[PDB]
Order: sequence, then C-alpha cells, then structure tokens
Amino acid sequence: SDHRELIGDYSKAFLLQTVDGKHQDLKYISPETMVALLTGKFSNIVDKFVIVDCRYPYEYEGGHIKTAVNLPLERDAESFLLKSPIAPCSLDKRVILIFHCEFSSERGPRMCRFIRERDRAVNDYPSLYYPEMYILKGGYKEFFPQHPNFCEPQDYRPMNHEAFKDELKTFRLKTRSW
Ligand SMILES: [Cl-]
Repeated sequence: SDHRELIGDYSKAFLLQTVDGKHQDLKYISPETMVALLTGKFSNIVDKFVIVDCRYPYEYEGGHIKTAVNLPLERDAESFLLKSPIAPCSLDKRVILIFHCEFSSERGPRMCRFIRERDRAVNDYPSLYYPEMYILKGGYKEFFPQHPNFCEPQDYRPMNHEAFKDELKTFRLKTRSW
C-alpha cells in the first residue's frame, strides 16, 4: 500500500519517500534519499537511476554529485534521454530520473516538465520511457554541505560566481529561448 497516486504510466506506486517542495504537483526527495540510492539501498529494485544536473557547465565542473550527468540545454537532455531511451536490464526492475539545479527551484523543475512533455508526445498514452521522476529538494547547495564525500570535486561553485559572469552570459546565448 501507498498513500499517493501511481507513477506516470500508472503501472505502480512511487518507490521513494517524498518531501514537500515548491511545485505542489511534482515529487521531491531529500539529500538522504539521494544517498540511499547512491549507496545501493534500492539495488534489488532500481536497475538504473540517472541524476540530471541542469546547471551550466562551469557550475557542474566546480563540483557535482558523483555519477551525475550535466544536461543544461533542453536539446542535450532530449538527445541523451529520448533518442535511445535508458531502459532497465530486467522488466522487474525500475529506471528512475532525478533532476536538480543549484536550488532545484527553476532550472531543475523546468527540465523535468519538459522531458515528461516529450515523453508523452512520442509514446502511446499512457506509456512512458520515464514514468517515475523526482526533483532533489534543495539542489546541490543543500546537498554538498551534508554529504560532501558524495560530490566531485569536493567544492561548490554558485551560478552567480563572480569570476564566471562572462561564462554565465555566454551560456545563456546558447539557450533555445530567454
Ligand atoms: Cl535550451
């Protein structure tokens, strides 16, 4: 039994415990749950889980969660996740996606909604390639101070970092829209 609704293709319940977050309709997990996945607490059930860090490349380069992939542009995310979907090695097992940015307030959530839109578009309702997707509450900023040893390099570079103003500006000119 679970007290929540089913995952996106209505096949089963969400596996992870969720916390309250700004977007009322999205599912958020805490840093602690992120570490349970990374330490293999759900290995019997989760075949693969992809951590999508939606921050700009310099932020990611200054310190990210181990194994995370950096996909800041919608275009990169669609190509990496939807061109050749990442599927479980066993039907019994699940694939899960986790998105986050610096605070998981804007960037993260947006990329998450965008991937579900495209996943809906290319499938017959209600099947999905990624029916179960969460947001890391607090983003890298809250994660780093708590589990520094799960990040590489062991540092944090804010988007607003004074020495990367130029980098910030250059990168935004690469987005599909402002
Ligand atoms: Cl973009």
